[PDB]
Amino acid sequence: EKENITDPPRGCVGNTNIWKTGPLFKRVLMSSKYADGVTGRVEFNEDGDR
Amino acid sequence: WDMQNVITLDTSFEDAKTQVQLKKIHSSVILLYCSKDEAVLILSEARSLG
Ligand SMILES: *[C@@H]1O[C@H](CO)[C@@H](O)[C@H](O)[C@H]1NC(C)=O
Ligand SMILES: *[C@@H]1O[C@H](CO)[C@@H](O)[C@H](O)[C@H]1NC(C)=O
Repeated sequence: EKENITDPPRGCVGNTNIWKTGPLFKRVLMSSKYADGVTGRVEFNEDGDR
Repeated sequence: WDMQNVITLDTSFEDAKTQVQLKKIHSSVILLYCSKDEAVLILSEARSLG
């Protein structure tokens, strides 16, 4: 749903340039709020825990 | 030491609340603790915001 999708390239062959949207996708994982779940309402906290 | 309160960056910049944290800065010496590319981003935003 967000814009300017970047992909982590083949870093194992000649690529040492880092994937710059690491913390961006991490922020996507931080704001991931849910209510459905068999184990229960799973939601990441400020440290990424249940 | 006239220490202004610690500005904390949790994720990549939203430019909504982090811009307010840059507007809270009014001191002289800025002590920055991040990576190199994040320092480039913060200095580019600081030059963009004067
Ligand atoms: C992705 O690239 C576009 C320009 O092509 C620009 O909006 C920005 O630099 C990048 N990310 C966002 C916020 O879309
Ligand atoms: C955990 O407890 C809440 C409140 O009782 C409940 O809504 C949720 O379904 C529970 N998760 C499990 C173990 O199913």
